[PDB]
Amino acid sequence: NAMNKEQLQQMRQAPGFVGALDQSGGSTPKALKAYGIQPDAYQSEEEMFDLIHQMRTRMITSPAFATGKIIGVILFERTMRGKIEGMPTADFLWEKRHIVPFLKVDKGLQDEANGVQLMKPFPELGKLCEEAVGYHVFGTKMRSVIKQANEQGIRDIVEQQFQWGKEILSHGLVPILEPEVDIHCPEKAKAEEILKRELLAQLDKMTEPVMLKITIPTVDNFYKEIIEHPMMLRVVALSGGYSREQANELLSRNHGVIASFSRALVEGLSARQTDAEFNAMLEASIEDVYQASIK
Amino acid sequence: NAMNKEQLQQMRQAPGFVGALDQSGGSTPKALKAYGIQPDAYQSEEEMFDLIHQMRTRMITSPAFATGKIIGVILFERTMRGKIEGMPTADFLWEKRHIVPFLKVDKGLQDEANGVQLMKPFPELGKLCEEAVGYHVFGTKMRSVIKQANEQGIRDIVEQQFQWGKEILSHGLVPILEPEVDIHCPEKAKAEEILKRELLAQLDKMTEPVMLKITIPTVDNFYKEIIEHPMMLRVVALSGGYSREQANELLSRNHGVIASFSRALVEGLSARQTDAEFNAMLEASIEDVYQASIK
Repeated sequence: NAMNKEQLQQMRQAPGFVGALDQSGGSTPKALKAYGIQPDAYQSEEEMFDLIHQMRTRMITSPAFATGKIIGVILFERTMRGKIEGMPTADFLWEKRHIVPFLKVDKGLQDEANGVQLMKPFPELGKLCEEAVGYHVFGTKMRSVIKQANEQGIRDIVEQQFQWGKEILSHGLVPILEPEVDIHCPEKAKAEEILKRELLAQLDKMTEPVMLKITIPTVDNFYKEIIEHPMMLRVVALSGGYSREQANELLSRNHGVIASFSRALVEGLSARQTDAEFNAMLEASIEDVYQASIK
Repeated sequence: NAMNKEQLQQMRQAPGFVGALDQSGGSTPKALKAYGIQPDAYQSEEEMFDLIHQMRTRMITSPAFATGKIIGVILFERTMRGKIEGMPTADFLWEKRHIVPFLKVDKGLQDEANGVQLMKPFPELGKLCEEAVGYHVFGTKMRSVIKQANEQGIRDIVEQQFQWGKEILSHGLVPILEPEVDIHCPEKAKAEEILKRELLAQLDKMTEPVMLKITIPTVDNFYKEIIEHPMMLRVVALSGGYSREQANELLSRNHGVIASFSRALVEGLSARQTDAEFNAMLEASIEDVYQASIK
């Protein structure tokens, strides 16, 4: 209620960025390996999930996460059901760190068709949304993928994204729509042209604001009209394959767009480095992403 | 003589890739910070250069560098004048690690004009080349930058690259030409189209082979005709802003092109991590880049 309204204010006004911690089981080995934990070091799914939970706990409890430069955090569903320092993760994010909690609500992608990969339908979405409200989660995130400058395909991406969004809104949660255009798209600017056009037409019909998570565009500042649309709460940006230094550099050139990075935020961090170095490097990466986010 | 010929064979035939360690003074703070050494930790240029020399020593002496997956290494001039385990760096690379040593021979870039940044002229190049021969260095590397699909500009890039190359050859050194097309180029495929066309026309007039270091192309396999040209020894590829995972993924799709990575090879590594983790992560990153390089 008063959280909600204070969280809404943060998400709309506050300078800073969102950390994406929302890797599904299928994406956790890759994140663990990059943290220096090789697949060879665990051999059950439970052990794997503990291991990534220790990582995220180590991030969230670190002094670097107490800065206010990170305004939101996106969670995997298992993490929301877990604890940090004996306290439900979302609650710890907000009560002890002043970070607005979100949850990834998608169940993965369909096979590519029409140059795009739509989200797998998820019948029990509304059940996840009510569960999230029970954890005081403020918003959601959902990812869909554009591989080509296909008008039908991109039309569909956006329409599925907004359907899911109107449904999520109903539950009193703010959805982040994530229609990622692959950075290796043969015609990226063209695809982003279609995407923008579909996006605005949907926003014109909306009666409540949403957020958007997009690849940093080929044309600097291309998303201005989106950022400025009164039904757009905030625009955040995926790295999508760029290094932290590259994403930041391009991000600096997109006025009003803030970061939403996963593995890029965290490059350099490892299991068996001292706590001192972990916090220092984490603090620096955050400062870098912040300075880029605020331009 | 018999090194030379064994090194030539490695560079032409051997599967694997080249590690680029050739950061100038101007680029060393960025590499140090990414290794967890903040600018704030040293305050002279000598201390900075020691610090990056310890890093490179720690890489080169590590068991991960004894794999044969790395076939060449590119050195900054100061490193060539330094030692590893009391032995000149280039000599240690070859005698103790079976890695072919190269040296970066450029002095930086000119201001952008015609959508490109040519290399600053370097009158004493030939003096550096003779010095390098004295250290038993096998080859050189030189970097020039293409920001736009400008025909005059790209014509010039290539012509300067080959002039420098014919000069370097004279000294009995194999040059790696590096005409980098920025990954954020508004018209990358088009620029790579011009680049390829200029490159082939120069190669048709060559009487001795060279090597090429390029951005991974927008069109998969675009450089085939180059790789196949009898005056092309080997094609290597810069990351140029892609994460290690992204560069590897795209690299896998370019048949016969091997990696030549600097900061991407080394993402995850830090000063204050245990020797054990440093070697493990280094070994894994190398294995990854290798598997991508050999496709």
